[PDB]
Amino acid sequence: RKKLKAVLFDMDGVLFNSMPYHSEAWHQVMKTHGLDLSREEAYMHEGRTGASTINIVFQRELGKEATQEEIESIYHEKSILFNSYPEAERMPGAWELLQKVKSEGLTPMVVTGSGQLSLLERLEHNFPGMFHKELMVTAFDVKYGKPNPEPYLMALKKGGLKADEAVVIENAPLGVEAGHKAGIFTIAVNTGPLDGQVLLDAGADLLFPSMQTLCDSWDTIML
Amino acid sequence: KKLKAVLFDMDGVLFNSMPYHSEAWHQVMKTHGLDLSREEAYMHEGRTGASTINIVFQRELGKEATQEEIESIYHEKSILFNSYPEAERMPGAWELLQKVKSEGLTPMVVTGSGQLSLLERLEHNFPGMFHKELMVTAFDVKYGKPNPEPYLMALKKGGLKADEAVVIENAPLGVEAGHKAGIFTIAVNTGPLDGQVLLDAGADLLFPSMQTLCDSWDTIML
Amino acid sequence: RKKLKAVLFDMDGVLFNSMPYHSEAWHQVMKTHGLDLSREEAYMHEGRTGASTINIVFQRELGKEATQEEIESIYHEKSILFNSYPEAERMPGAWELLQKVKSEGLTPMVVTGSGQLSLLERLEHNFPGMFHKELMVTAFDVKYGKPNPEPYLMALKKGGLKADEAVVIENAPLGVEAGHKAGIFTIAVNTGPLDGQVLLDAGADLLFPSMQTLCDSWDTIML
Amino acid sequence: KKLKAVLFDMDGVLFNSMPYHSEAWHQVMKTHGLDLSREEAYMHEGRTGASTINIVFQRELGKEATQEEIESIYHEKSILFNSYPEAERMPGAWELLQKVKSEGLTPMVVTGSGQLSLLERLEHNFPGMFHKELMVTAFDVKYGKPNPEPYLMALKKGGLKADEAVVIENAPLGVEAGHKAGIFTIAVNTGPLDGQVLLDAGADLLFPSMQTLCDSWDTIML
Ligand SMILES: [Ca+2]
Ligand SMILES: [Ca+2]
Ligand SMILES: [Ca+2]
Ligand SMILES: [Ca+2]
Ligand SMILES: [Ca+2]
Ligand SMILES: [Ca+2]
Ligand SMILES: [Ca+2]
Ligand SMILES: [Ca+2]
Ligand SMILES: [Ca+2]
Ligand SMILES: [Ca+2]
Ligand SMILES: [Ca+2]
Ligand SMILES: [Ca+2]
Ligand SMILES: [Ca+2]
Ligand SMILES: [Ca+2]
Ligand SMILES: [Mg+2]
Ligand SMILES: [Mg+2]
Repeated sequence: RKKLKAVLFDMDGVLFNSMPYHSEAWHQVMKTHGLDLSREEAYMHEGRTGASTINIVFQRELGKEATQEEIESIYHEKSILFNSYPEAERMPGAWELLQKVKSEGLTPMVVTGSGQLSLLERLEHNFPGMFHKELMVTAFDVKYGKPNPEPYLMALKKGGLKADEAVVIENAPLGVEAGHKAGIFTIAVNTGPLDGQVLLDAGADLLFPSMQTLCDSWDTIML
Repeated sequence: KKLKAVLFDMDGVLFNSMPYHSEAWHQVMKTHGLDLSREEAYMHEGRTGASTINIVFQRELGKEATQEEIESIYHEKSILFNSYPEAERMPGAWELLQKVKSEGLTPMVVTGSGQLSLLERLEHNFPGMFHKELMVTAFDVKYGKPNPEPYLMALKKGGLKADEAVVIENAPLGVEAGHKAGIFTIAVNTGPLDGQVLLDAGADLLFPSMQTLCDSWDTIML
Repeated sequence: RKKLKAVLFDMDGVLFNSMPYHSEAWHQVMKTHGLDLSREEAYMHEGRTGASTINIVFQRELGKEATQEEIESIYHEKSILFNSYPEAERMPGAWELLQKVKSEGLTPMVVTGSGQLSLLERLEHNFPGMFHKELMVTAFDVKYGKPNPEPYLMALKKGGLKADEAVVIENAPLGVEAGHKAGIFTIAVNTGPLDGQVLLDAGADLLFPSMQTLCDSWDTIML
Repeated sequence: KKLKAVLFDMDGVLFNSMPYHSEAWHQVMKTHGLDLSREEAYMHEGRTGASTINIVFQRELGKEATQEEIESIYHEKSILFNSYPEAERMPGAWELLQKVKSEGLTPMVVTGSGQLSLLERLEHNFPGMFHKELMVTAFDVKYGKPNPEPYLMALKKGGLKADEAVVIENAPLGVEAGHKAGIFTIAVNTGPLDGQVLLDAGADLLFPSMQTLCDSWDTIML
């Protein structure tokens, strides 16, 4: 596009291959509490904040919301379990795509409702020189999280951008929904186990099978 | 069955009010230079007025509406809605309520509506059916559909567990709220959307109208 | 409707509760031949003639069509297995609905590509006085079968009817597709294990959960 | 990989001919008092001319077209199609073919088209790529897409099993034919339909264009 200034990347399943760990950790911590959240459902709910994920389960199974102390207790258990796995590595193609974006004079940004500190603290070491602190959105900015467009709208505000000056790179239907409802052109990369139809149904303007094929295709789609 | 209660949505289930709500949202947004189509208003059916306004601002302006903007637009919408000849009952709603009540079940209303003209007409339209203590309205909720909050609140007011209730809904966000509350949810497709959207939202059954639901009730509850 | 003259009923899963048997028999006969057709896939393919069902499997698994002698051999094995089960009983609500249709001066018809003779020979005993021989479509009329609209168009021709003078009652997505592509108002009854969305996606104008609820609702929908 | 061959559809994959086919079908049907929209012509992409004509007759007239009707309508459609400036290559098709050939794979064409002007331009557009003995056209088939017949015939002509080939298709009925042949099928969404329809038909991968497929080929074949 001719108007493009910024590329807004989600983190889990776009920059880091972290979803096998998040899905396993959510499934196991819920099971420890006698609550049912399958690994597949964890993928379906990918994009929600920790508080929202916990509340989905509490609301359907226990008929109430979690209290804040329950949210914090369960999230801390989930985070400990996530961190017990060998640390998540970069999605293949992410670094190469970021280099391309930057070389073209575009501003990369990260937009996530993650509170998984061990990942956030590794962004610079994994993608050196790509991201600016003042141009990032994390759990420490967000009140609602995806699928609310709030995090992407916050990224636009931080960047001094209009929606038509950005592209979102997302991999999960709730994350695509947030980008789309922010009015931003959204590219889905199907890096999980779900059908690509769910990404398109959520509003993705393009769909690719992987970050590496997006990288391979980037110059063509931006022409 | 351990069925004890039937939780009815109001707009498009008890009253034929959606042609009016969709028109009024479309028109008031148009007055403010914002594009909200009648079809889109149906897609948003279920949300509170404040949430509806915010979502349009988020997409079209890249920001949340201010509290002032929400109050002003909603005030205009309510005036316009009430300028139409008052909404009539959905055919079949009263017959179904008599059936439910005759079977010893407790009718409840669950809505994020704060439309006083409709809420204060419930008793006159469905005499003896509903009680303020057994209703959830805009005045009870923080989030509203599609959050299961209002249905969970109704369960609590009724002293119910989710497996003791059935929800009757007509809109995808409403079906989603009932389903995410863990409650068996029957969709009645009383609007212009494809029924697939109601099933996709988690409806356990789909009927084309309140009258066919009424006709079919004793069979499905066997 | 004010134009309605005829109601065109499918047989399997609408008049007879025969689909648990057809699906099991197809699955088992294919397994005997070292071919994969799941019970769920048998439901997905409900509506196809025997030759078509066999060819779906041969084409995807063996890279060719079945010969006619193979089709007849395998179909006869399937029919023997189907007939080894206690004979299929009426769908609850079918007889009551047919009585209603007839009392309203509508002409009931049967439209099926089934060659399962044991069911066809039982139609009169199960629904006495409802159907006319000259106003039926079976495997012995059809060249292609559902999802081709051919069988429903043949029913219209036999009945001296225009598409707008009939209603189809179907329960399977390929059968709904045939009715819809014949230009006929089609009511789906979800009497199997599939999602109702598949019936609606195929073109059904109404969807009910069972023959008994259709029966309960018939006078309302025809007003 | 035991990959040996790449089976290309023609219209909307090798040539940008679908704006012309859809317009010509729409117009010729209109001349005969039959409603076939341009969008519907895209939905039917893949079918042989005879099948396309029959389906419209079945829905609108309640009968099959006669052989005479099929021959007359098809004759008119072919004349109209060829009255447009001849269709150009899909960007990326030639580069992809060079890549495929360089990797030792056998290109094939699989189509129910009998459009001689396009079939007889294959060699001039893609020199050295294709051979008549390794093609399937309208002149080979009894049924055509979405029956897997044409893909199965291509496998046979190439001495292939289904696990030794990849199909490149752009239309839902074409994807369906490849998938029902048991062949890995890549959809390229080069028309106006939603990509969900291509995935619903059984595509294993979806790309937005022939050029992005070309760009991505070496990565997906790793
Ligand atoms: Ca993600
Ligand atoms: Ca949503
Ligand atoms: Ca999967
Ligand atoms: Ca789309
Ligand atoms: Ca409603
Ligand atoms: Ca509609
Ligand atoms: Ca369902
Ligand atoms: Ca059937
Ligand atoms: Ca079809
Ligand atoms: Ca099921
Ligand atoms: Ca429909
Ligand atoms: Ca094509
Ligand atoms: Ca389109
Ligand atoms: Ca798939
Ligand atoms: Mg949702
Ligand atoms: Mg098909």
